[PDB]
Formats: sequence, C-alpha cells, structure tokens
Amino acid sequence: PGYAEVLLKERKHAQCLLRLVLGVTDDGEGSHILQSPSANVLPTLPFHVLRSLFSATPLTTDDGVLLRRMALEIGALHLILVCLSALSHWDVEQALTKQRLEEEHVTCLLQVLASYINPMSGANSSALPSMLLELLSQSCLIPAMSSYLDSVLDMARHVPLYRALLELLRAIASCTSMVPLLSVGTLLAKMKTCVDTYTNRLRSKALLVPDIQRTAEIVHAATANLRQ
Amino acid sequence: GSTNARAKIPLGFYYGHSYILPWESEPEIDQHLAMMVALQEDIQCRYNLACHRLEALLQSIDLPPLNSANNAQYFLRKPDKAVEEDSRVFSAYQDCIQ
Repeated sequence: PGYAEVLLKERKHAQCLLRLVLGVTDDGEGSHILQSPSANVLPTLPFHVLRSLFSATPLTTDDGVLLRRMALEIGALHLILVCLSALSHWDVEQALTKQRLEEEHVTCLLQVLASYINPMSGANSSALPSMLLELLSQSCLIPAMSSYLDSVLDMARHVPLYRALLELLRAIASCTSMVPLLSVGTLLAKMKTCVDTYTNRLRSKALLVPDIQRTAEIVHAATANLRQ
Repeated sequence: GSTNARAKIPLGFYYGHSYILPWESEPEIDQHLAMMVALQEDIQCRYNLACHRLEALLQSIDLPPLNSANNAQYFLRKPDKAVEEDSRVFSAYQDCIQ
C-alpha cells in the first residue's frame, strides 16, 4: 500500500509498467514499449519508486510501521535478497556496460535497503520487526557487500555503487538492530586507511571521498557503541 | 552439366504437432489442455485488442469515390499523410491476421 501514488507521480512510465505486467507489449500508440526510449528506465524503475516511497514515510508514523511490517509480510524484500544473491555471482565495453547494468541494479536495490532500514529524509527499534535482522543474517548480502567493500581507481570505476554501499553503512549505523550484522568494521577501517592513502597522494600532487571518510567515522562510532 | 555458380535453395516448411498423444507412438494431457486453453485466451485477448485498434483506425479513414478529377489526382499524387495512414493500416492488419 501507498506505492500507487508514488507510481502515479511518473504517469507514462506507470502506464508502460502496468501494460508490461498485464502482458501486452504495445502502448496503443502504435509503438512497442521495448522500442520506446523510456524502456531503459523501466528495469530499475520500481526500485526507484519504492525508494521514494520509503524515503517519503517516516519511522515515527504508525502507517510507516505498518508499511515496513507489510513489506515483511509480502516478502518482496526477500525476493530482493534472492535477486541480490543470484546477481552477486562480445565486446569489452559491451560486457563492462552489462556489469554497469547489474551495478545500477545493486545501486537501486541497495538504495531500497538503505531507505528501508532508515527513512533518512530530513531526519524505533520496536517499530521495525525483529525478523528482518534474522533474514538479513540468512541473506548473503552482507558478506557479498563486504567483498564489494581498497583502491581509489575502484571507487573511480563504480561511483553510484560505492555511494549506495556508503549510505547502506550509514543506515546500518543509524539502526540499533543492524550493528550486529557487521570483521566488516575492520574492512571499513581498511577503506578509511585507503582514503588516508589517497589523502597522502593528493598531498603528493573528488568531494565524495572525504564524505566517505566521514561516514566511515560514523559507522566506526557505531561499532564503538556496539562494543560498549 | 550445370555451370558453377551460387546456389540458393529454399528449404521449405515442415508442419507437425508436438508429441502429447501416448497411443500415436506405438494426467499430463489434461494439464496440457488447460495450458492450451489459457494460451487460446491470451491470444484471443491480444487479437481483440488488435481488432479494436484496427476498427478505430478504419473509422479514421475517408475514401473518395473517383467521381471527379480531383479524387483522381489524389490517387495519382498519393500524399504523404495518406501514405502514413496506409502504413498504419498495413501494420494493424498484419497484426490482426497473424
């Protein structure tokens, strides 16, 4: 519930998605949906609409609490975790663009999980149900993203991916039940060491990297609160 | 005695039904019948959608009766608006017949 209005904020894309889910390939205007210029947006689009939905609702309102619990009751986020498990695994540029396509899949589904844990927006433990921690412990997302967690060229390749990882770690640091899921904090110490190494390189010779270091400090303070 | 050249041979067509009959070699068939019924319903739905859009497109068309020389010049020129309308009719009719 509540997904409908946010889907109606993008009306033509909503019509294309609803025609594909009803099983027709055409829009009635003489053009196929797959041949339309919008069709690059539609594979990542419901994740975008869901991320806008989860950012739109706060944790304080009871409708949001029922919304998170309804998301667990459907288990669509479990199928998100299944997709992340199967997706965590010619031309060189074409294969790189394919890996980019799964990379914005990680970015959009991971924006979904980051907005699911913490609503963020302008900016509680009993409001979130307890079973989602257990099913994320069952999910192989956390070891896979810890492997995805080293080189400044590596963040230079995948900027939206590392941004989505960083806001996931900020959402985990925000929640009290998610700090057991991270080990991963020592790996985060390794990337903030890598950020300091690139700081040494710029002392020898973007704006996102100090913010990555700051969010790393935030999650490190969360690990200190966990150890305390 | 033929001279050497490039040879283009049409391979033709082969028509047959899928093996679902048990007695023809020498329940699953009921599930296959239900799947066939659902497939017939889906193809009927898409065909009815094509018929509706073709009917609206047919209502969009005017046709002169060749009573005058102006209608004759309309047939002779074949204007590009009539060309794009006839192309839309050709596409919708091909979808309908398939």
